Amino acid sequence: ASRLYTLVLVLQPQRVLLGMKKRGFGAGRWNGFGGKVQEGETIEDGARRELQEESGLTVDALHKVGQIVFEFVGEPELMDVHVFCTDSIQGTPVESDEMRPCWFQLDQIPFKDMWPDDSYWFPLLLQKKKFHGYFKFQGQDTILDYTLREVDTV
Ligand SMILES: CC(=O)Nc1cc2ncccc2c(-c2cccc(C)c2C)n1
Repeated sequence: ASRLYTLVLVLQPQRVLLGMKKRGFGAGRWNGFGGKVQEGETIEDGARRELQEESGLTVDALHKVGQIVFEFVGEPELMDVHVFCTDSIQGTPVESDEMRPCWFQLDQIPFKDMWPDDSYWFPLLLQKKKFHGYFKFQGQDTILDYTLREVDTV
């Protein structure tokens, strides 16, 4: 009862790229770039594809940084999200009907307009730590319970 997703963070030494989602799941928040892994597709290939579709950027090197499972009470399917980061990209970010990308200085990450769990694991991401997390949500705004631990192997 878990569905595979990817999430990609473009993280450079002084800034991170986030995309304001205009519609659908996560609309109105600054998100990384991700989505469902397809049939016959590797998780990493899925991550590379989502980054291109949503941001217009071509990734070169992708690095595994975490796994987060999300539970929404009242929803049977868990999201099994494989989180990646990259500092090595081609292209310039593209604004589309679906997504408005913007660069943020690392001290100006807009956590109040991001998914609430980001506040918990972004600090780890920023310091190049790897992690496993689980967040139980009620609706899209309330974290009921969570676990988060650093790991050596994602
Ligand atoms: C920084 C960031 O994006 N954080 C972030 C936080 C999330 N929190 C809860 C559920 C999903 C989240 C997602 C997410 C992950 C993969 C696919 C999709 C559609 C979404 C909404 N991303």
